[PDB]
Amino acid sequence: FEDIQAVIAEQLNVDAAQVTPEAEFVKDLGADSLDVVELIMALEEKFGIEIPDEQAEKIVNVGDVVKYIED
Amino acid sequence: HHHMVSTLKPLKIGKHTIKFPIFQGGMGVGISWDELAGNVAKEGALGVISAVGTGYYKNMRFVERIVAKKPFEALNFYSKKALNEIFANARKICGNNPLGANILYAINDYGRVLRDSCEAGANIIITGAGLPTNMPEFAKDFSDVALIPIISSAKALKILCKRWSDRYKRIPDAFIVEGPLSGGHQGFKYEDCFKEEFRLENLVPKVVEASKEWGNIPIIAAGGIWDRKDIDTMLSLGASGVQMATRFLGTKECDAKVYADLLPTLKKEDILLIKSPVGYPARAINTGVIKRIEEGNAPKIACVSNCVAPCNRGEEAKKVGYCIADGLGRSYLGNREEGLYFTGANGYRVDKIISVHELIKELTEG
Ligand SMILES: Cc1cc2nc3c(=O)[nH]c(=O)nc-3n(C[C@H](O)[C@H](O)[C@H](O)COP(=O)(O)O)c2cc1C
Ligand SMILES: *P(=O)(O)OCC(C)(C)[C@H](O)C(=O)NCCC(=O)NCCS
Ligand code: SF4
Repeated sequence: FEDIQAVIAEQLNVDAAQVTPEAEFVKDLGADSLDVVELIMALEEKFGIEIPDEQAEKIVNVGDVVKYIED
Repeated sequence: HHHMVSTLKPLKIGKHTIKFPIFQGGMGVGISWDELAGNVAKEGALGVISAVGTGYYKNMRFVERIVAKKPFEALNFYSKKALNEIFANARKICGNNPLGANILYAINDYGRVLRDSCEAGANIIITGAGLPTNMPEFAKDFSDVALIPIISSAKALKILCKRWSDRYKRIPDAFIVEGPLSGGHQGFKYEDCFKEEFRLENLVPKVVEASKEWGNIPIIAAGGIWDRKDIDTMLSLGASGVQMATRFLGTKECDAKVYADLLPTLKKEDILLIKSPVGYPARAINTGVIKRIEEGNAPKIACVSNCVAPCNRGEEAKKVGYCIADGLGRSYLGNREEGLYFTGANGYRVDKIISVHELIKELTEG
């Protein structure tokens, strides 16, 4: 989780303390739609995964992303 | 005075060259079909066939199933047979001159329709109404087909290029930058469509600058471009070309003949920006279904054609009061009371309906 938090922090120019599994990228961390895509971009490299858009549209809070990396 | 040659230079996008750097923008449900697009391409510009709602062609001559006088589901709303026939009759007019197919990214069965368009013989595919990161997955068997996303930011350009290279080992053959004065769906949130920050003249240089970073992808400016004076303005700012639609909406060759009747009367204040089941703002005329909703006597919503994914099957149509598939199809059929009608912000400047030939000449002389 600490690695997910670090990419989310650096990408959105936001402290690791705000990146809580409840915090929503839309509302809490202050990201526009393309910030979201860049972020997905950075996560699927960092952890060598692919997140399809269909799967990706569903995630709004960092827990949703954390859980997807998990499985 | 005779017809004079163009100081505008021909435009290369894919393997295809068009004599004049002008796209005729795709216009959804029967506005830019075979007659319009074929004549525009015959005159040396890029004709663009709209692939949306082709089931309505010739009053649904080529559908297998009709429910409630509407094409049933995406298979019939996007009729391959109809699309094939539109392209064939367009090529009766233009021959082998390049043609685009315009496909909104938001549609259900997007990939199938992209493929359909390639098999119908499109040279170029143009796609807006979304961030089309998966345009190439269906084109993999059509190497000769050029792919053009519609964007509203340099940010979008960078994202698209990276995702395309990653997934498809391809980069777009060009980008259309569509500003907020365009017809149909806007690529900005309602609020942002008024700021000065987004005018087309401020966006084009930024997108051009960002595109150089990727081997100088051609940039085509769209939205509010009216005459040659505007064309040269956009080209001086770095655009490789322009895309226009309202002007061609004002031609006789336009496929939805009702517009030849409605634009000359259009007042500027009857052009509104409205909500849409597609989830973008849309610029429309204060007529048809829009007046019926104002009166409370608008048509029943019953999702038959299932045209776009973001609406969720009539849900957002009900939230906004109208079905865009029914409205646009009704307009092509000539229904003045229940049709939905679109226009660019310059629609009100239309007073004479002119031929495509005469329009292309006025834009290209000298
Ligand atoms: C009636 C009408 C229908 C349109 N439909 C579509 C469409 O289906 N797909 C699309 O990408 N753009 C659509 N647009 C946008 C045009 O293709 C074009 O990019 C834009 O209108 C250019 O601005 P102008 O009309 O001021 O020249 C439409 C525009 C008009 C006016
Ligand atoms: P975000 O996911 O809210 O942003 C969507 C964006 C702006 C990325 C998308 O590129 C867009 O809106 N493109 C414009 C498509 C268009 O201009 N027209 C369709 C004409 S009917
Ligand atoms: S209800 Fe929505 S999805 Fe169904 S045809 Fe109408 S606009 Fe399209």
